[PDB]
Amino acid sequence: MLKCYTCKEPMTSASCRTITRCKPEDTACMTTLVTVEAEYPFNQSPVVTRSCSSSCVATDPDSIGAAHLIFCCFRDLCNSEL
Repeated sequence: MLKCYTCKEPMTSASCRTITRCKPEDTACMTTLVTVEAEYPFNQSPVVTRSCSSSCVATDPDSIGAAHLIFCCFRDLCNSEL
């Protein structure tokens, strides 16, 4: 199945690289790259949240959930970055 480096939940400033198995219907990975930071908890390094997706597309509609950069792919662990 589709495997993407998705962590548990958006809490740790970094170290968000865990091999997670996506759903059978999904065939693409999604990543939210955001350097900006509001208030703690936080760190010197940037923060991102990778999650499974069934349609890799780059578009910033509302971006209310800090969805600035959207990096998606169609390969397991296409990116081994934080």
